[PDB]
Amino acid sequence: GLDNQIQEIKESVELPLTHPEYYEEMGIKPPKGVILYGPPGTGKTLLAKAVANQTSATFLRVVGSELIQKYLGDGPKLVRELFRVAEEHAPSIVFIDEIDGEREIQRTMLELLNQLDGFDSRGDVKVIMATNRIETLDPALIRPGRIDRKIEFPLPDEKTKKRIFQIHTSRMTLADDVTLDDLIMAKDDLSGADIKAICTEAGLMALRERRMKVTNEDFKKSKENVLYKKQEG
Amino acid sequence: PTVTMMQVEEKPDVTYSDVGGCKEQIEKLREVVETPLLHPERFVNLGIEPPKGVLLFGPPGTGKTLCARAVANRTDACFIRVIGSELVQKYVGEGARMVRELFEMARTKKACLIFFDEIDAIGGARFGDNEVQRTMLELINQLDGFDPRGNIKVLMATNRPDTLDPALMRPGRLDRKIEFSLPDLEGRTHIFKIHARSMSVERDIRFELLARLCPNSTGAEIRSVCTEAGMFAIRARRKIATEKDFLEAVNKVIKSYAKFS
Amino acid sequence: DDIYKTHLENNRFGGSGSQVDSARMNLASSFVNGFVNQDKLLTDDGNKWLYKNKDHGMLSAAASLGMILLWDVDGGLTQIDKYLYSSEDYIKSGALLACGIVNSGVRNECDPALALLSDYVLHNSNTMRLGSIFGLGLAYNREDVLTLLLPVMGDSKSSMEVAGVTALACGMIAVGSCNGDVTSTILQTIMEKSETELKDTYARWLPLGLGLNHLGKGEAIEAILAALEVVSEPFRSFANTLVDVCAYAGSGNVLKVQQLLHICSEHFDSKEKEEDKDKKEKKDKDKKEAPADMGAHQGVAVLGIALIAMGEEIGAEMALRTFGHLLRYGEPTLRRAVPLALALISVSHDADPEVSYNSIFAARLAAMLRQLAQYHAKKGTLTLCPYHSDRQLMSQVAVAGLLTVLVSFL
Repeated sequence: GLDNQIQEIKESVELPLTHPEYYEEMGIKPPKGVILYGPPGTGKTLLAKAVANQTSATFLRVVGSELIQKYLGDGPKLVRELFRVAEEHAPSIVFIDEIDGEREIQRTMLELLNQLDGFDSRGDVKVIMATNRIETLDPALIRPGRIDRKIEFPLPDEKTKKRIFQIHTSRMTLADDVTLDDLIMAKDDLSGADIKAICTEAGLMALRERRMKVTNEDFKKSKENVLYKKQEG
Repeated sequence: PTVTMMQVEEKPDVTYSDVGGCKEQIEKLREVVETPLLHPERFVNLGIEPPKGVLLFGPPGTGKTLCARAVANRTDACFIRVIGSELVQKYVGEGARMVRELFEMARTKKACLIFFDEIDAIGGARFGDNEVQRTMLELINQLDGFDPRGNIKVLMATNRPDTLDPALMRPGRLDRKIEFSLPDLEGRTHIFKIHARSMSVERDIRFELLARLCPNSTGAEIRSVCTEAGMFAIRARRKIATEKDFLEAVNKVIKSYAKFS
Repeated sequence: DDIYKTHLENNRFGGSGSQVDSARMNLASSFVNGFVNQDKLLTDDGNKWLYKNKDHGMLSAAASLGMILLWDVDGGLTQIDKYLYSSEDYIKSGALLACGIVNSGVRNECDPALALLSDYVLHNSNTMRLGSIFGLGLAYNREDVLTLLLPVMGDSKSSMEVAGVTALACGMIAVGSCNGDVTSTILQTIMEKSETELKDTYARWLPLGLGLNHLGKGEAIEAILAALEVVSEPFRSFANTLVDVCAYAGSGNVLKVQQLLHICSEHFDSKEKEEDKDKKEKKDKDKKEAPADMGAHQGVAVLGIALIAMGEEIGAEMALRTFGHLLRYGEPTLRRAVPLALALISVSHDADPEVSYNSIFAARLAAMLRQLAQYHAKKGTLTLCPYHSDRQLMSQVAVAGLLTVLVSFL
């Protein structure tokens, strides 16, 4: 169940310059964008909408907060770099992903909210924030940042990965006996590139033996990667 | 920083017609913010010092809209508001030179009106607090103290009346503490009367009908109603807004969002 | 089969034919509209759209119905006969041009076009000589039209495109001769080329007729023959290096590589442009040697040399990687020339460069060229020969009259 969500974010962030005649005539102008958050997250809606929105646009990749926490607290200097290159790339889409001591995270998040709010510029670029859990983020970010729309992902576990699995396996070839009860029952906090990654390493693992059929025990062996990926991080 | 020049609010905005049923309270606070502007010399001829300000607090409701009202109705020179978000910041102590430089700008802008929003940021110390004691005791020495002047406008807006010191220090200089009195069943139709200048409104819409089936729907939520009206009007390619079209947006935005809140 | 198994949309004909203005998007819309890539709505959109276009967009837009009719031999008669015997000159001259574009084996348009060409001074038969002689060259060692072009080669008319499409027409007719030829037409324009050395554009496109008449060589010494017979002041020495470009199709001739690096630092910055411009043909198979440090220099003309040396191949990531730094430049000649090779070498990184140029400009040159890129975003003789007519865009907008009739289309 994501058709209304993808036409609502399609109309939400594709109303600007890409087909713009329905945006600068009515006089609404919510030039703040949405903040992506998914209960599973981890590239499912982030990657799915990150590749689905690239039909005709300019993408800006910002993934992970490691470069801030792996060393001294440089802080908002790289935010100023991405803001001057986002200023030199104004008709783009600012996509910040994987937003994951606290005395400094609060001040670089306060300065991040201040510079991100558009305190020195009007609405010209669509800023998109992304995270795994929307509850870890302090509610003080919602009012300045989100004024346009926030999207929840009410996924049906069978028909989200069975519809995405069906569409994504209707053009390419695969193997038989592909079970789904352990998938919809066990998989959590993973993406569609992960079921595509285990079908690709499943059919590729069968390709190592030069076979086109995949055994159920081989699909559980590839499933173990999913079983440990959610337990590691 | 750039907030010191952001304190100026040009580009006029929402006018008097967003009064949320406070037909008398808007006089009980306009009497100090806008009345001493028409004839300031006549108050000096009266002998009494011009009034200082009032106190708005209680529920949020349609808060911060009355400052835009005070921007549009003041057609002479916009005023300066000080939100409490600039007080709770790292490396405290900047608010002293900040309030002295915005008071300096107040003396430079021929007695510019000064506003103070969100006192609850540093309010309620209940004595790490000494650095707050400096900013709030100096804040009393600069606001309740007659150092700048007993003059035109002093005001504190907040969501909690738990302020210990300002409540026992205001009666000397400040006065007229009144509740917010958010609009209920008689102000939302008038917020629709100021939203009449939005996207074309068909004369079939009854503001009372759209304003009576929405409990706890102050200017923010019905502002989102008038926002989703034009938004879904773009999503449906409609040329004129009619309540019978976006009624699903109304009962959706109040009911589907009032289920979990 | 292409109409059956594949289908094209109307976003580019209707879109790029609907946001037109400033009398130049009508030019680009007339050329892109002239392209076949089934739908013929923008052509049939009422009338007077050709009337609102310029004269070169009247040759291009009058030749649009011819360009969209590379097939349907019997349709070109009933489609072009409307533009025939019209009131405007470029409508009927571009109509005979379209008669030359529609087909290449019918050859029945010879007599009506050639019958009236004998005016030679200012009549409509001069533009009908452009479209009919160049278009007839596209429809073709044809010696009857060559003897008919002998007074045209000896016309010496100040109009550049007369001997432009005449030399390019006899050359494109004679591409592939056995070790070239020394015929009396290229020799005629060599002697008359020695008569008066004016209008250097003749010293740029007449050597194209020379070297295209010399096309087909594998070891011919005609470059040394002309290097002994037609050498003079730098202009005809630039003709000599044009014959050098048309004399090195490719063999084991490392002497051209040591001579290449030897003449890489010549004062004359145009023989480097052409002699180094031949890189796309000399080393066109060992693709590892083509990438060099030409962009790191300050001779922006060399950056244009590499830009031409990109080509029209599959367009790997290294190509567009060069089209990034070549795309970011201030001069309108290289910023206008980069979307041309960028569009020719490319056939979700197609509409994104268009938004990139939208980020560059937000002139009209890059607007027409960027709509040409809007269309073209998605050893052969005819598919590679007419590029040098496009390699002389650094001039007035009059190039659109000859750029619209390229035969490199598939």
